[PDB]
Amino acid sequence: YCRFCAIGQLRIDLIDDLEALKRFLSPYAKINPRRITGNCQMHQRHVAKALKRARYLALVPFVKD
Amino acid sequence: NVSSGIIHVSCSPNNTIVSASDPGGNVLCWASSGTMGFKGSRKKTPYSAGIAADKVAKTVKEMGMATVKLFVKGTGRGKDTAIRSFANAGLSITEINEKTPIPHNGCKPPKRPR
Amino acid sequence: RKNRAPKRTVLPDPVFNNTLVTRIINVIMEDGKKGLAQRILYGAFDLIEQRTKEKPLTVFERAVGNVMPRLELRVRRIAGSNYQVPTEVPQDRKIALALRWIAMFARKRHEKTMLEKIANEIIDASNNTGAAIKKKDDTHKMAEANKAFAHMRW
Amino acid sequence: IAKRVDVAFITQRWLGGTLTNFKTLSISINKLNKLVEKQAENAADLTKKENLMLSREIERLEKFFGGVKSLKRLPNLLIVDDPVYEKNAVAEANILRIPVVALCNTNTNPELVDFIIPANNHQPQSTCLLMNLLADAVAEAKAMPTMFAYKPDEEIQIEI
Amino acid sequence: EVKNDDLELALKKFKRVSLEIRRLAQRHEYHLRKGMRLREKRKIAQKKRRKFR
RNA sequence: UAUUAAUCUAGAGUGUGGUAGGGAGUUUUGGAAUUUCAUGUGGAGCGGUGAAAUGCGUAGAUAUAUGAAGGAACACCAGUGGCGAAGGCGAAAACUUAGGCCAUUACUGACGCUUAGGCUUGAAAGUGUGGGGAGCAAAUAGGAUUAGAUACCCUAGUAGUCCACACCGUAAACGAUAGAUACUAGCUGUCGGGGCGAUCCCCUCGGUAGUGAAGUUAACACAUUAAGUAUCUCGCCUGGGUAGUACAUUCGCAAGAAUGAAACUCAAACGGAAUUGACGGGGACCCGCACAAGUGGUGGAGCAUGUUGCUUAAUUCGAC
Repeated sequence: YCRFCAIGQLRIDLIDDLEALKRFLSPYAKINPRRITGNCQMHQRHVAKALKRARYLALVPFVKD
Repeated sequence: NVSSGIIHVSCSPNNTIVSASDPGGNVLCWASSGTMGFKGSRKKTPYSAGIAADKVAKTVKEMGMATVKLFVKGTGRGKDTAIRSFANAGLSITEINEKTPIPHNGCKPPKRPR
Repeated sequence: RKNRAPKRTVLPDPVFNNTLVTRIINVIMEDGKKGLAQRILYGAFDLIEQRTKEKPLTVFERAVGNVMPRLELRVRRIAGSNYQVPTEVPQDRKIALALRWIAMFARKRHEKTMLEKIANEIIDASNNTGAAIKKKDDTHKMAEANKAFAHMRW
Repeated sequence: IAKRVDVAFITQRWLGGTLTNFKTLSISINKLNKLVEKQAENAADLTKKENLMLSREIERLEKFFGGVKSLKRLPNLLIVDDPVYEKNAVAEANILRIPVVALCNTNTNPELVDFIIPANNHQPQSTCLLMNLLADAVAEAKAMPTMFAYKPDEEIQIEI
Repeated sequence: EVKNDDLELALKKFKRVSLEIRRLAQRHEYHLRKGMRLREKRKIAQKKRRKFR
């Protein structure tokens, strides 16, 4: 699960945290639900919005490779 | 042609299609389930899907290719029967390229059967 | 619905000690007795031994082993357009079907010598020509055609 | 307790339709008596399957209701080691108004009986001294051994 | 999947990958009520939950 | 009880700090889809249900790849999750705005409840306008079972759709449950904060599914996430059909908004919950040559008796 919940910051943003993203993201470029990611609920929405931005940012593909 | 061209295999439950395209995009042969006279219900069976698979095989088994990518479009069983036919002929696979263009919400889908 | 019911076979002859031969004799027998069956068997065996020079036991076991089928078509209903799923045959059923095929193709025909009828039946079952080998071929062909039906169970 | 100080007991408990109505248990004790008297004659002389059937009826007696052999009435006090384990022994006894002693462990009111005992027996080290102290609190009446009432005797043992 | 060359390992994962692709394509290949369109996913999740807590 | 001056602050918020969320009006791009058009290939098919046909293709269709493009909305992200006036909220981003939640030993001095009247939005379908129409699409055209297939099956296919103005005003808008005040066991957990504390476990308050005792009840069952208890107001129902029928009202280009009978009938509500049955194109279940396998066997003949039929005095009569 995320280091952010283990340190305390109550938010995350795309500072190229791709490493931990690869733990939350399957190699299929699809966002696993809250169960796999391990966030509580708040860092869950934070990583959700970050992954969606990365989709928009082209950091992560939607499905196209 | 080159040892690694393109094989577009659009696997659909109804009349799976397949065609060997050049890297520039020019085909060399093609087939679809029911090519040998099975268009109807019996093309949708794995028998005619495998028939089309082996037809495009025998039209591509002599192209310099020994390991070829599978550009499977859609999700079904034409992929599995094509891989089985290729493996029974001694030709290995490099990757199952899932070529499904996942719906990005463009054209309106056809409505469900009433 | 019964899942297990033990079968039974009958006592062999004290010359060759084979249950298969008395089973085939007792299924091709007519009028209840072995008498005319014994006469027809003696005639068929003479007409066999005058040709196809080979040990009778070896030729008979070759015929019986090659006759045996490989598949079984137990009906299965889709509840729409029903499509059946093939199954397997136990060895006792294999032998039983073999002998019953021999009986039904050796009982009634329109050629002259029935002695020769059973003679030709045995010899052309031995030489792998189509008499009951085609049964194995078609029971394999049906399973080949039922490959899609046996793929998914409903 | 049954092998040291007892007047009547039941193997597990009442199975229902047996406590608030002892007719089904008076006939049970009478049929036990008559079954012993009748089976005293059965000596494998008619059918061995049938004498095994009779021994199995005896076995079912010990399992379901082997304890009801000497109780000819309805007991004035009924021990309940758990209100969630003695459904019939609590419910049928509470249909009438006989005094009842029960425990209360984790999920019930302590006021469902006459005298209140919040003690427990699920713990391995509890039921030992609990049962010994309950037994030796009544065993003195019948001029029978009493070794846990004020004596330093005690047990520290796991459940077995 | 994207890769498959193992004899017996990758096929089992490919099965669930194909199932996931089918579930994802069975909501936009044909237009329908969004009610059942989300109810299918919710029921799949609920069935997967209670079977293995 | 309305209360006077002062009032008391325990509420309404509000000084302040922390503060999470798909809250939202507004504005941006990105992913690609989709089908085409320039491009070439290529040999023989496409369409599909239970099976096919309607319907497409050598004058090059399938399929193909990049280039370029129209409308169009954003797989997953989607939870003992949160934010939500309802309706709802998720490719993102941000302007703005709203609601909070936790805590403030605090203030006006309780300054608030419902809502006549007034105000507001309102899923979605659809409408005039201007534009767009990518895509599917009713009605259906044609075709498949058919006794009918009009509903259910397939293709061709336009209204429709779509962007904004104006009109939409209803939904099974529900929590089958309008609220507001005050109070009331718990628990597995979990969410937002105050958090000691790798995260934690652990809690404080609000929330999020269930739980079961009181309580509640026609029963369903609810139960501190009441169908529990008391305080204040707006909406409704007095048996059913009639009965939303007719008039009329206000607005809406109209569909619709609300509203509502009479006459009559019946003595009942397709009135509800609950018990087992029948029941199913719902499942678990054990069973008998009943099937699965076969011998023979009748519908097959010589045929003989037997049924109907007929004839007739009855071709008795009953038996199906």
